[PDB]
Amino acid sequence: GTGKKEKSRRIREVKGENFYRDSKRVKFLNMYTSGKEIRNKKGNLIRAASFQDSTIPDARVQPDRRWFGNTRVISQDALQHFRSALGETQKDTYQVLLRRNKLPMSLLPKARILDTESYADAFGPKAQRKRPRLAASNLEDLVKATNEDITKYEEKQVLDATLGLMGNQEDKENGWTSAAKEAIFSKGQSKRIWNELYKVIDSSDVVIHVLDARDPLGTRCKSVEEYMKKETPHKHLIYVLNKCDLVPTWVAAAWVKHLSKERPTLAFHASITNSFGKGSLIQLLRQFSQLHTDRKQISVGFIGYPNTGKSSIINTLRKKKVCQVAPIPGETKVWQYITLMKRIFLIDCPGIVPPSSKDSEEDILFRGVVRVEHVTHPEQYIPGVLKRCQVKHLERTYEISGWKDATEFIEILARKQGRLLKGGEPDESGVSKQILNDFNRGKIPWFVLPPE
Ligand SMILES: Nc1nc2c(ncn2[C@@H]2O[C@H](COP(=O)(O)OP(=O)(O)O)[C@@H](O)[C@H]2O)c(=O)[nH]1
Ligand SMILES: [K+]
Ligand SMILES: [Mg+2]
Repeated sequence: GTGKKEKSRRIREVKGENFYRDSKRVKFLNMYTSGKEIRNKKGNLIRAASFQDSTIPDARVQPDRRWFGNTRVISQDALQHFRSALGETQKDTYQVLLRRNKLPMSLLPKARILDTESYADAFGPKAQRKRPRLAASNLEDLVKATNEDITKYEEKQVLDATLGLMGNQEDKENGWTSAAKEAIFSKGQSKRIWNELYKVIDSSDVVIHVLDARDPLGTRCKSVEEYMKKETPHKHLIYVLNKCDLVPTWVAAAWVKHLSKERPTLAFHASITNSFGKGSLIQLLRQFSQLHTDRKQISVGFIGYPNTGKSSIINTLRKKKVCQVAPIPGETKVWQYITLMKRIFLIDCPGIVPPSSKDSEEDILFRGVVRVEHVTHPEQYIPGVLKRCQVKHLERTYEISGWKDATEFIEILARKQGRLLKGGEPDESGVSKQILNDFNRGKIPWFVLPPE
């Protein structure tokens, strides 16, 4: 074994250097076990920990006439040309600027009443305002304006009375109070989850926003996209339409065409055995990899609503079960790094549900956000299923027919499936929960029509 000696190897070709590591590699790998201070038997500190010295530098600034000069200047023509060219370039989401760090990206009347007339002048013990500021031209125009305003106001009260006066006004009239919103519908909005989301975004060079094919606009998070455009514009955002196997092919094609106007969009079907769109996604990520040639590698973040298949997409890319997947929301709790290649990293993130007042509890329940078992009255959301699914699809799925409304549908399904309580009365809550779970998990086919 003379030829395997380190002296012989050095003839053929720091501390710890061998065949598998050179000095640079050894010095880099020693970082993970560094940062510890040195103590002796006497207690004296031979050396302090790295970045932990207690010495006091003499903080000084030397005088120089160059501190006061102009640091950056540009001509008018060059500034105008730069504005035009790069401002036109930015708006395209299919365009990417190379070496964006070294670019000069930072280069990119009603009168006030108060100044002439103060609050004291307008009203109070010391007021001096005695006549209207802008008096009417004459009496007839004033009466015409009053008549027009009264007509408009009466119309407005009639319009908003059909929602408020018949609603909230009568609600408190009888003393009735609507039941408080269930805490289940507020899930996905804890500060832990949003800290995870912001960490993932801050660490991601490219962010993949995952949308469900059946309901892409419903699962799309406008607030996060607006925040990324305003605050981290150098990151790239793309659309991946997951679960395209549930909808018809033409629906997916139309949705991809509609969404590609905003930003690059790929239709995807996440599966370990037989998938769709894996090669296209790999090609796009590779393209982004060559575009960021300066960086050691690029990191890719997956964000979206819960149960959109982010972990499933990562598993499809790895062709392995490297990420936990489950239909129940809240499966992924923290971010997770996956090494797709040496140049590309993937980050798994918990699903986020941006808070919106206009999103009713029924819509959130129908987007797969919440756990169905925790809903109080699952039957009350059953009619919604009836207005999102074709009758023939339900007849094929459950092998039943002849219902007039949701109550009869639930009763017939429960009797057919034998979901009977003690005494023979059907289990309405359990069957309703099963129907909601089946709607969410894709057993019942449904989709939203794409815009014309
Ligand atoms: N039919 C279908 N189901 C999917 C697809 N992707 C994910 N799922 C299902 O959605 C459930 C939850 O998805 P998951 O990967 O955990 O989404 P995540 O929470 O965002 O990571 C799983 O039980 C999957 O079986 C898909 O492309 N097609
Ligand atoms: K999940
Ligand atoms: Mg997941």
